[PDB]
Amino acid sequence: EFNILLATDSYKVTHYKQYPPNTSKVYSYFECREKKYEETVFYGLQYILNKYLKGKVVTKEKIQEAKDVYKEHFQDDVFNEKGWNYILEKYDGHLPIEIKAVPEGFVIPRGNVLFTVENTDPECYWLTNWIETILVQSWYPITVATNSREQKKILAKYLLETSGNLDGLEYKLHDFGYRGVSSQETAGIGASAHLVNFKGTDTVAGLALIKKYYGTKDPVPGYSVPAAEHSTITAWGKDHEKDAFEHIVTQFSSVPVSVVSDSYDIYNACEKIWGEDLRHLIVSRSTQAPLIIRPDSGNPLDTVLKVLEILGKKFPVTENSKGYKLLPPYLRVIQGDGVDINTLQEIVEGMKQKMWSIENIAFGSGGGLLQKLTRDLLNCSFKCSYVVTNGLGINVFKDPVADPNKRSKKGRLSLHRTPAGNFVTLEEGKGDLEEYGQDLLHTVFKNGKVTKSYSFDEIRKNAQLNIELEA
Amino acid sequence: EFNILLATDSYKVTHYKQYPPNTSKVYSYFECREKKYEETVFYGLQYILNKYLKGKVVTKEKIQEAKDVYKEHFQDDVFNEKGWNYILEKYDGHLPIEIKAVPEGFVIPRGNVLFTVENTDPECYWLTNWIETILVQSWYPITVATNSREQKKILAKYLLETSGNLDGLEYKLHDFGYRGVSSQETAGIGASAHLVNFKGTDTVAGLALIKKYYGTKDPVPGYSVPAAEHSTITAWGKDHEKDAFEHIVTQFSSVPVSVVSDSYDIYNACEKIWGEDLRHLIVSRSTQAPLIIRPDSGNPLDTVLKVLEILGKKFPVTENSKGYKLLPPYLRVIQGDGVDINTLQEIVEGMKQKMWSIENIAFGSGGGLLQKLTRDLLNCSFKCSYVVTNGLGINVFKDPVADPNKRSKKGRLSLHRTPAGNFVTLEEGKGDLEEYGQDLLHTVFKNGKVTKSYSFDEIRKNAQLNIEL
Ligand SMILES: CC1=Nc2ccc(Cl)cc2S(=O)(=O)N1
Ligand SMILES: CC1=Nc2ccc(Cl)cc2S(=O)(=O)N1
Ligand SMILES: CC1=Nc2ccc(Cl)cc2S(=O)(=O)N1
Ligand SMILES: CC1=Nc2ccc(Cl)cc2S(=O)(=O)N1
Repeated sequence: EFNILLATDSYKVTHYKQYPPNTSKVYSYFECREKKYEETVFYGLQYILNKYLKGKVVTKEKIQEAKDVYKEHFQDDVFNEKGWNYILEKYDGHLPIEIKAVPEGFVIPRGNVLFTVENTDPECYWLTNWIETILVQSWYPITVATNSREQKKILAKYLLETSGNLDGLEYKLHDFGYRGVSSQETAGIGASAHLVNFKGTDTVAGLALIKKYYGTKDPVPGYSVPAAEHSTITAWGKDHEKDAFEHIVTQFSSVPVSVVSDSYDIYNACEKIWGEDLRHLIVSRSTQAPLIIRPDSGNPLDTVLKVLEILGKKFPVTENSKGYKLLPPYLRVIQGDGVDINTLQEIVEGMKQKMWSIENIAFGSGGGLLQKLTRDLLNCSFKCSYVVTNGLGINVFKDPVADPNKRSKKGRLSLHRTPAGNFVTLEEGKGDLEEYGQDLLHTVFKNGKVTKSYSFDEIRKNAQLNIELEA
Repeated sequence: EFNILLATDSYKVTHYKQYPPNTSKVYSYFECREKKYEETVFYGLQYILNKYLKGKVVTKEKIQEAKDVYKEHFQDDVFNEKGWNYILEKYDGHLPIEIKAVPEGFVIPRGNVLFTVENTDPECYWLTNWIETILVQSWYPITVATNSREQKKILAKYLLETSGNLDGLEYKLHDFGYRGVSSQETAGIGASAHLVNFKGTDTVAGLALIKKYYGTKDPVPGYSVPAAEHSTITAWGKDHEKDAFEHIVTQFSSVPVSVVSDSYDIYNACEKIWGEDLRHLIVSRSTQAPLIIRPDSGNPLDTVLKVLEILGKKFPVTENSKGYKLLPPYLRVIQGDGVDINTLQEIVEGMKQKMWSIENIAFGSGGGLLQKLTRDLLNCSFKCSYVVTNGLGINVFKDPVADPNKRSKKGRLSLHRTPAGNFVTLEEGKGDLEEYGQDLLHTVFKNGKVTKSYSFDEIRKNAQLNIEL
C-alpha cells in the first residue's frame, strides 16, 4: 500500500529542522519556467490529488514503518514522528493543505503560475514542501500533453494545406508507446495525456485511468484497429510473406487493418505483393475498412516517399481539390518508426514538396511520444515564494548569479487576464490590489478533500487548437 | 486490481487470428541489439515476474472486463475469450509459459540472447507474444543499471588515477531523480537499478522494491544524509543566508550535511560566508561529518572548478601521493545539477587537468540518471525466432532490406561461454550439439511459478566492475 511518508525525496525528511524558528506558513508554486514550446497544456494534477493526496493518508502503521525505514536510511533518528502524529490525531490523517490551480486542459504561456500549495495549520509548515516530489511529477502528463498538442499543430497545418480540411485529424498520431515507457503506471499516465489531443492508442492502460479519474461521456476515450506485428508475418516463413498477408487481410476484410510490410523488403512488398499478387483483395475493400500499409524501417522520410511513389503507380491515384495526390480510399499508409516532433515535421513537409496529400498517411509514435521527454524540456519547477515567520510574511525567492533563467517568483501569486485577453502572473500579493480582476486559479484541494474537478471532455475542449476553434 | 488481459498493446488482442493455422509453438527472445554501451547489466525481470506474471492472473471477472473494454475500444468483437477461458479452466488461471534467462546482475555484450519465452501448452501459442509488452519494459531497469554502471567506470578510472585507490566509489553518484521521473512506479524501479552500482539515493521508493522482490542482508540497500534545499535557505530572507547556513550546519553538527549554496551568489557564499564568516564552524567538523558544499547552477564544469579554487584559497589544501590537490577532510563538494554521463566525464577530466583529486567531489543526478533514457539506447527488443506449425519447427526472423541492424536471430537460442571466456549466442538450436559448455540461460518462470530467484546481494556481486575485481 502506498505510503506518502515514504514518497518524498530523502533530504526532505530533515527539512522541518532547517526552516526559520517560529515559521507558521510555507507557500510554494509550480511553473513551467520561461527561457519552441511557448505554451503548455496543464494536465494531470487531478490524478495525483485523487490517487495519492486525498482522504486519510496517514495511519499509525504508516508512521511506524516510515520511522523504521528512515532510522536505517539515515543511520540516525531524524524523522518527524510528532508532526505526522499531529496530523493523524487532529485531522484524522487528512492533509491540512490548500492547493489552487489553473483548470486542467488550459493552454498557458511559459512563466506563469500553474498551481500553488500552502499549509492551512501553522503546525504543518513543513508539509508544503514535503509533497513537492509527488506534485512535481505532474511535469510528465503536462509535457506529454504539450508535446502531443504541438504535433497536432503541425499535422493540422499540413492537412489543411494539402486537403482543404481537418477531417480525421484526431486519428493522425497513434500512441505506440506501451513497451517503450519505464513502467505500467507511466504507461497509463502518458497515454491519457496523449488522448487529450488524439483518439488513437494501443496503450490500453490509458483507458482505465481516464475512466477512474476524469470520465468521458463516451464508453472509452481511445480506439484501435487490427494490426499485424513482425511475429505474425514472419511466423509463416520467409517464402510465405504473401500467404501471411492474404490470411490477415481476409480475416479482417470489413474493418480497417494495418499490416507491417518491411519484414524482408518493403519495396517488393508494396510493388509486387500488394501491388500485383494481392491487388484484387485490396481494390475490393470498403472506404470504412482500408488496408493500411506499414513501413517500419529505413530513413523515415525517404521510405515514406518511395512507398507512396510505388503505390501511386500500382493503384489509381486522384488529385484532390487542392491539387495534391490522393490514394484510393481503400488504401492508406502508416509510418510508425522513428517518429518524433522533429521527424514528423520533416515527413509532412517532404510529402507536401512531392505533392502528396497528408490525407494519405497517419503516424504512430512510441518512445518519442511517451518516453523521450524530461522535466527540463518545459522547465517544470516547484519553489517556495512566501513564508510567515514570527507573524510576519516575507517574499522569498532564489536568484542564482550564473543563471538568470533560474530566478523564481516572489511572494503570494495570482493568475489574471490582461486587458488584451492574455495571461499574467502577479507577484508580491499584487493580485489583492484588484487592478487585474479575479484570480484565475481555483481551489482544487483543501484539507484532504478534492474541491474542484474536471471531466476528460472539458479538458479536451480546453486543450483545442486555435485552428480547430476557428469554428 | 491489475489485469494482465488489459496490459498489452491493443493490436496483440487480434494476433490469435493472424498466426499460421496449426501452430503449436511460438518461441521468442529478448536482446539488446548490436549497433559506447558495449555491454549491458541484466536486471529487473524478477520484479516483473513476481508483480505481474506469477500465480492466478486470470479470473472470470477479468475476462469479462477485458471483453467489455475491447468491444468499445475496437468497435468490434475481436477478443480471444475462448483462449483465456482455457487458461482459467485448465491451469487455474496460471500462465502456461516458460521463461529462461541469464542470471540477474550478469554483464553481457550487446547482441546476445538475455531471455527467451515460449508457451508450454499448444493451445496457448498466442500467449508468448501477448506478454511481449510487459516483458519488454525490462529495458528500463536494464538501461538504468547499465548507464549507472558506465558512470561508475568513469568515476573509478579517475578516482584511481588521482588518488591511487577506490575508497568511497560507491557513494560518488547519488540518485536525485525522484521528482524527475514519470511516475511513482518508475521511481522505485529506476532507483533500484541505480543501487545495483551505488549506495546513495534520495529516491526512497527504491528501498521497498528491493526488500519485497529481491532482498538484502543489510536492513536497507541505500542511504542518504541531511541536506538543504532552496526553500530551507531562502525562507530566512535574502539578507539572512548566513543565518540559514549557520542554523543548518549546527543542527547537523555530527553527521555529513549537504548545503545548497547558490541561492543568490555561489562564489560569494564560498568565499565570504563559508570561507570567512562561518569558517570556524567548518574547520571544527569531524572527518565522518564534513560540510558538503553544493553548487546548483551555471556551467557544471566551470562552476565546479571555480568553487574548488575559491575553497582551496580559504582552507588548508594538501597534495596527495599522486600529486593532486585535496581539500581538508571536513570539507567536500557535490555537483548535482546538469549531470549525465557526458558531463560527468567532462567534469572529472577537467578536474584532473587542473590537478584536483576526484576525492574532493561527489555527483548527484536526477533526470539524467533515471529519465533521459529510452529503449532505443541499447536497442532492447523482443522477437519471435522459432515456431512449430503442423509438427514442423521452422526458424523465423525479420531482415529489413534498408536496415541490417534490425535483422533478428533465427531458431532456438542458447547463451554460452567461449573458449576465451567471452559470450556467444548460438542460433538454430545449435546449442544441442553441446560443442560449447552449458547453456547460461536458466528457467526462471514456468507455468505460473517463479522457479529461480536472486538476492540483491548476488546481483551486485554479478555487476561488479573489472577494476573492482
Ligand atoms: C493498431 C496498431 N498498433 C500498433 C501498436 C504498436 C506498434 Cl509498435 C505498432 C502498431 S501498428 O502500427 O501495427 N498499428
Ligand atoms: C487509415 C487509418 N485508420 C485508422 C482508423 C482508426 C484508428 Cl484508431 C487508427 C487508424 S490509422 O491511424 O491506423 N490509419
Ligand atoms: C562527502 C559525501 N558524503 C556522503 C556520505 C553518505 C552519502 Cl549517502 C552521500 C554522501 S555525498 O556523496 O553527499 N558526499
Ligand atoms: C541528500 C541530498 N539530497 C538531494 C535530493 C535532491 C536534490 Cl535536487 C538535491 C539533493 S542534495 O544534493 O541536497 N543532497
